[PDB]
Parts: sequence; structure tokens; C-alpha cells
Amino acid sequence: STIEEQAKTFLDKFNHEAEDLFYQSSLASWNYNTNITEENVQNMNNAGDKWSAFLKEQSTLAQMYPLQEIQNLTVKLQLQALQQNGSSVLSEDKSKRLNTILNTMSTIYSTGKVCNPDNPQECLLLEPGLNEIMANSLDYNERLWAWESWRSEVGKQLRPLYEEYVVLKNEMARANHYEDYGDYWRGDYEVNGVDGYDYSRGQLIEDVEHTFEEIKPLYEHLHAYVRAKLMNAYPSYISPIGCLPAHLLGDMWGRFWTNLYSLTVPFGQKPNIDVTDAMVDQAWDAQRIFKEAEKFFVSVGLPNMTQGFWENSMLTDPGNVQKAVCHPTAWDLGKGDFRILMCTKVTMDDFLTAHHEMGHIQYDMAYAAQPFLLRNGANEGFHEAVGEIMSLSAATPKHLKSIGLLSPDFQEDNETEINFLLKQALTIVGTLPFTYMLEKWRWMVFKGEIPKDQWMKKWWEMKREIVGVVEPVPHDETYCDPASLFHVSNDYSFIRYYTRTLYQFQFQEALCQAAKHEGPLHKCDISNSTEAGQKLFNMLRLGKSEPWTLALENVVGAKNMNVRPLLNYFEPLFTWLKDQNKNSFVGWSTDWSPY
Amino acid sequence: PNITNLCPFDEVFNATRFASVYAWNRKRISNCVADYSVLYNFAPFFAFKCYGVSPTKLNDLCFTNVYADSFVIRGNEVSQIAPGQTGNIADYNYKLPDDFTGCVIAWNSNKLDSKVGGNYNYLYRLFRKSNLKPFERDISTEIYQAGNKPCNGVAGFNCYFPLRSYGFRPTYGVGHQPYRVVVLSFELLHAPATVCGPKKS
Ligand SMILES: *[C@@H]1O[C@H](CO)[C@@H](O)[C@H](O)[C@H]1NC(C)=O
Ligand SMILES: *[C@@H]1O[C@H](CO)[C@@H](O)[C@H](O)[C@H]1NC(C)=O
Ligand SMILES: *[C@@H]1O[C@H](CO)[C@@H](O)[C@H](O)[C@H]1NC(C)=O
Ligand SMILES: *[C@@H]1O[C@H](CO)[C@@H](O)[C@H](O)[C@H]1NC(C)=O
Ligand SMILES: *[C@@H]1O[C@H](CO)[C@@H](O)[C@H](O)[C@H]1NC(C)=O
Ligand SMILES: *[C@@H]1O[C@H](CO)[C@@H](O)[C@H](O)[C@H]1NC(C)=O
Ligand SMILES: *[C@@H]1O[C@H](CO)[C@@H](O)[C@H](O)[C@H]1NC(C)=O
Repeated sequence: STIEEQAKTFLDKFNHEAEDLFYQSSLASWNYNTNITEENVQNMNNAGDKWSAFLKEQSTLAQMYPLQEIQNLTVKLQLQALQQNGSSVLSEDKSKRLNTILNTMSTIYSTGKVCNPDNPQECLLLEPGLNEIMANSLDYNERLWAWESWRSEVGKQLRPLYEEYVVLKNEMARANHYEDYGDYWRGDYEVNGVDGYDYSRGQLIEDVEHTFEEIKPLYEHLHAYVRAKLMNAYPSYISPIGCLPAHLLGDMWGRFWTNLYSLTVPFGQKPNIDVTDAMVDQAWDAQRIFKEAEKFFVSVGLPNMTQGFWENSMLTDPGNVQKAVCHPTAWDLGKGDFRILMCTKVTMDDFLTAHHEMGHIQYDMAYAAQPFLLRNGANEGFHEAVGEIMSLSAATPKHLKSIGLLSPDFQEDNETEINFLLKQALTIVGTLPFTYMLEKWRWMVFKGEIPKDQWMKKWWEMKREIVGVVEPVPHDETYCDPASLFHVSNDYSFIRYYTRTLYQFQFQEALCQAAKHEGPLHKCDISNSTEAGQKLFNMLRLGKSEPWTLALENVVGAKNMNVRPLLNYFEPLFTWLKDQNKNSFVGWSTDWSPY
Repeated sequence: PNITNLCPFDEVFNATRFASVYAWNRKRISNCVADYSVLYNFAPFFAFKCYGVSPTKLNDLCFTNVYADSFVIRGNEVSQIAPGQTGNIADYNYKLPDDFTGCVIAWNSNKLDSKVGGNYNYLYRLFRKSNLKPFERDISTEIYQAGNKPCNGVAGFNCYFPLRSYGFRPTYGVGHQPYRVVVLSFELLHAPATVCGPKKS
């Protein structure tokens, strides 16, 4: 009779129809992804169309229930998720123009071909060739040519597109009662209505700032060390007092520093912990790799894989005749159906990735009891964080000695720990200032703090001030240097990586104190510990029903992002970097002294 | 005494077509000799939980009428076919009394009730004004009036069709695969009990 009971009945009908239609959409997407054929393309398009039309009409019927008279938190959360207008709030012409702009940005990024002048007979694409030339080459002018050419072409073809994109997204967010599009993206972390666990959209930026201020000393030492090693690579081009040249960061954009392990190795004489040879000698097929990951997950106490998982997942590349997407993806199709799309190779990297995707599947499996619209992570960071903790635990020497990949006579001295921690630092600590800088630039450009004709000058200045990376040559407003990255060009939130990185080490400390680990954090394994699995599964079972602050309090006993686990993880590497940066200068200057 | 005139349990358990849980099928069994050996012999059973009588002494204690109720539900709801339970199936589709004397039998039926396109021929009642009484069926297709405005027979806002389809597919998880359930309810009346098991000598 009341509004709340009407909302509950409406949500029951929505949940049944949503799970059926979502299952059909997910099955069609799976059939396209494992079998790239045009009938599968049109089937996936038809199912996606029916799903999008279904959510459009259900949101239209859902906005007839006002939220101010609903007291149950779960029903209020489901209705808040359902009643979001999205892009529908605009006029049909502006919405169509926005979708056209997003599609053409996607096609420009996917089909962007940049090649050498005077040799136009064939040209090289970004994903096959530019990644290889950015990650493997040691030539300064070659990397400069690739970097400047790609940014020049992509920036000139994408700058007015981004110019219209910021205005259209800003109008969409302000029509949706948000301050800006950055506020719309920060709304994923917003918690309202729960006493003590309340989290605002506005608070996130200072929280990120508060974490980054403590990130900054460790990164500075790492930056100094990397600079010194790059001085060995490039003798005269890099200055001791200045920033790093932008096209020397090992990637196209400087997002990851993991390609510099060869140049910046602490101890090249020491071997690595690569166990690929042990797999190929013992004939470890992909099925048994996933079986080992399942054994790890049942050691910690989580439930094992379903029978339908083993029957329906395609864990091996099918062949030349059948084309499939090779990207590792964990699929929650709904209705108890969980699959992994992975073209497994017999390597340690695929083994760790299998652990990561099975962590994704376990996270999806735990919240199956939740209502359909609450079947997600509590925020965007948790879902990747719970897979990255499995990737952390599986990569330890203790776990590799446990399952027979690593010999019991392997000596774990401090030098291999230092080089392993430096590899982890180049992957993890390296991406944090880039992520925070990119998100903060996007937040100010959506907010209007940055003037329209001052974008590049502001962006490069922050790259000098935050990341400590200098541009090779000055760029004017004909360029759109942020837009060369995949996430910004295709309308993706980027702060999930920063929050995921913090939540990863927070969860790792919570599980390691749960499992009674008496050593350094990077050696810790959560195997054979039921209590750590129970502590994690308490968060996994909630899904999106509870605030992310409450889920974090359930795991780590804190309701806010903490950077102390991450610095505690990298503590011996931090002491080592402090030791060997005595001769070098820690910190950078914003001047263009290197170039 | 020779053994003949066995009760038709083949008709109930081995039927080619079961019924939806909203219109659950009820078959009365009388004037025959019921042997429970065949049921116990059958391996695929997911639940053989019995209430009020032991499964071992089914063949000797004997009753006046035996009711076999057959329907198809999803695996997650098999726990709801019990006395004292709540859910969609218990409240709106099939209710057992708190003093239920009988057995519930359930088994997986993927090979018979799952279709790749989706089997949309199994239905259940999702909305009903009041809970079902024990051993009651509701086959009405009246539009559920959830609000204050009259439905007038047309669905829409705050007016939902109560029967929703169990879209069974072979790739579903074990909690969502189709399960065939047969409920045996035994009753004694003032009439002479004529459903009695076999005799040995
Ligand atoms: C993949 O699609 C092709 C389309 O011609 C079909 O013949 C083939 O059976 C499909 N593969 C599988 C495993 O179903
Ligand atoms: C909210 O609704 C759910 C069912 O929709 C119920 O289980 C829960 O107890 C309700 N919470 C409160 C606080 O009433
Ligand atoms: C969604 O857009 C409609 C169209 O005007 C509006 O009436 C409604 O209030 C919007 N919903 C929200 C949550 O802003
Ligand atoms: C999962 O584990 C249970 C017991 O721990 C076992 O009965 C079941 O067979 C396992 N699943 C598979 C697919 O083997
Ligand atoms: C490793 O430990 C030995 C033990 O004295 C020490 O001499 C050496 O400097 C340490 N090396 C590193 C990289 O910590
Ligand atoms: C976990 O338990 C199994 C079975 O008892 C054992 O073989 C394995 O060595 C254990 N793992 C560790 C790291 O001790
Ligand atoms: C059903 O068919 C099977 C097939 O062999 C048979 O063994 C069984 O006795 C039949 N009856 C019942 C009640 O299962």
C-alpha cells in the first residue's frame, strides 16, 4: 500500500526480467568473443540493444518512485542505481552527437596508423608495432620520432573532438544534478545515508591528495634511481637536476615503468624467479594451471569451481580456423554461470593472470545471493584489488616452492628480494603519480578550473610538478597530449587504478595478519589459511549492498584509504633506495634542463 | 500371497512432461500395492528428505491414500519444499503444512527440461496477495494489483502479470538448473487402508 512496498514489488519484477535479459546479452557477447563471426556480431548487437532498451524503459518506470520516503537502504540503493538517467537527459540531437563523438574517438584510437614519412606503401599500427618500439628500443631519436609523430597526428585529429566532448559531458552531468563530469565520476565512491560511514563526492580528491603526499617521498627516491640508471642508458641527454624525458619511460605514455627492468636492474647477476622452464619440463597444460589456481583458492577456504565453469570456459586458444579475442577476461554471465576467456600460454605470467582472473570469478561467485543490481564491487577499486592480491600471493617464492615449480634448494637472499621489489615498484609505484596527475587534470578540466586555451601548458606543468617527467619539445593547443591514452579517449574513469593499488596492499596486510605471517609483507602467502579466506569472504559476500567504507572496515578495520600498507610493502626497497641515492640528487626541478 | 497390481509410480516419476509449480500436478494413489524399492534404487536423487515417517519403514506401515505431487522448480528453491519454509515457491506456489507426513524427492533434469534457446514452458507465480494455504493451487492469471489504482485487467505500472517463466538453459549454474520434484503425502482416514506394501514369507 505504501511507496516502499511498491518499490519492493517493482524491484522483484525488475530483478527477474533483468537476470533473464542480462543472461541472454552476456551469452551473446560470449559467443561473439570466443567465435568472431558476423552472425555472432549481429546476435550480440541485438541482445545488447534489447538490454539497453530494457534498462531505458525500466529506468523510466523506476523514476516514478521518489527516494525521500524509502527507509530501507538496500531498496534505496537499488532504486538509486536504477533511476540514473545517464545520457538520456539530453535532447535527442545532443545525445546522438555525443554517441557519434564517442564512436569516432573509438575508431580514431583503434585504427590510428602512424608511420615514417617518405615510406607510405605500408604503415604500422599502435598495438602491433608502436608498443614494441616503445618498450624495446634503446634509440633516443627513434623513440622521439614515434612519440612525437603519434601525439602530433592523434592530437590534431582528436583536439576539437575532446573540445566538444568536455562540453557535452559537462552538460550531461549538470543536467544530472552533478557539479561537473568529474563529480559524476567521483559519485561512484559517494556514500549517503549511513551514519559514521558517510563518504562525499568532494572528499575523494583531498583523500587522494592526502595519500599522494605520503606516496611522494618513495616515488622520488625511485625516480632518482631510475634517472641514474637512465643516465647510464643515455649519457648526455638527461640532467642530474631535471626531470625524465617523456619518451624514455618504457611505454607510450609513461603509465607503467615495468619495461625498464632490463635497464634499471639492481643485481643483474642474480637470476629471476621465472618458473616457465619448470612448467615446460613437467608438461603443465592450461587445464592443470587453472587446477593449481583452484587448489590455491580451496587452500584459503573459498569454494571451488563449478562444473559449468570447467565445461564452458575456453582456457586454450582454439586454433587458426576459429578466431577468438585473446584478452584475458572473467565472465559472470548470470544464473550461476561463471566462465574465463583466456588464451593460456605455458608461462609464469599466464599462471599469475589465471590466479587474477579466478580471483575475479570468486568475487563474482560470492555475491550471487545479492539482488541483480547490487552484484558488483562496493566501488570500482575492489574488483581489481581482490584479483591483484591473488596475483601478489601466487608470485611469492614460498608458493612456488609449495606447488613444485620452484626447487626446495632455492636461496632467497636479500638481493633477489630487492630486484623483485624493484620490478613490483616499477609496475605499481610508477603508475601512481601518472594516475593521480591524469585524474586531477581531468577533474580540473571538467570543473573549468583550467582555461580552454591553457590545457597543454597546465598539463605539462603538472607532469613536471607531480610525475617529474618533462616534455621533449613544447606543445601548443594544436595538440591533445592527454587523449593519446586508451582510457581518456574512450570515456573511462581512471582513479580506479589508484584506489585499487591502495586497496590491494590494504587487503594484503589484513589477510597476512589474519594468516599470522611473521616476516616481511612481500613474502606473505595466504595459502592454507582458512581464517584469512573467511575474513576476505566476509567482504566478498556483500557485493554492493554495503558501503565500501563498511566493507573496508570489515577487512582492514579502517573505513578510509590508507597508504601505510603500500609503504610497508616496499620498506626494504625504500631503505635500499635511500642507501643508493646518497650520491644522486633526490627530487627534480621543473626547468627544461635535460631537454 | 502373490504380488501384483503395483502402484503406478512409473507414471509419476518417469513422465515425459512435468507440470509448472504454480499448476502443480496431483495424482491420487489408491487400491494398489506400493513398493518403494524402485525409488530408493534410483541414484540421481538430489533430495530424498522424508518427514514423519522413516524411509526404511515405508514398505510395512501402510496408508489409505497416497498423493503424488509433481512439478519443476529451480535448484535453489528445492529447500523451500519443506514444512515451515518461506520463499516465492512456498508462499505463492506450493505450501506444505507444518504437520506434513510424507517425503519430498527431487532430482536434476537438465537433459529433459533445458533448451539452448531457453525452455519457457515452466512457470511460477511471483506475485500473490496472500500466502497459499497448505496443498492449495492457484491457476488464476489475474493481474496483480500492487498499488492503489485499479488494474482493469491491463498490466503496466503497479500492475504486474503474476506468472513468470523459468527460462531454463543447459549452461546455468546448479542452483538454477531445472529440478523435478515429486512430493508423496500419505493420509489415513476412517476408510480401510488399501495402499499397502509387499509381503514376504
Ligand atoms: C564458430 O562459428 C562457426 C561459424 O561458421 C561454427 O561453424 C562453429 O561451430 C563455431 N564454433 C563452435 C565451437 O561452436
Ligand atoms: C530491506 O529489504 C530486504 C528485502 O528486500 C529485507 O530482507 C531487509 O530486512 C530490509 N531491511 C530493513 C532495514 O527493513
Ligand atoms: C531523469 O530525467 C527526467 C527527465 O526530465 C527527470 O524528470 C528526472 O528527475 C531525472 N532523474 C534524476 C534522478 O535526476
Ligand atoms: C568441489 O569440492 C567439493 C567438496 O569440497 C566436491 O564434492 C566437488 O566435487 C568439487 N567440485 C568439482 C568440480 O570437483
Ligand atoms: C644482504 O645481506 C648481507 C648480510 O650482511 C649484506 O652484507 C648485504 O649488504 C645485503 N644486501 C642487500 C642488497 O641488502
Ligand atoms: C597446503 O596444504 C597442502 C596439503 O596439506 C600441502 O601439501 C601444502 O604444502 C600446503 N602449503 C604450504 C604453503 O605449506
Ligand atoms: C524409470 O526408468 C528407468 C530406466 O531404466 C527405470 O530403471 C525405472 O525403474 C523407471 N521408474 C522409476 C520410478 O524411476
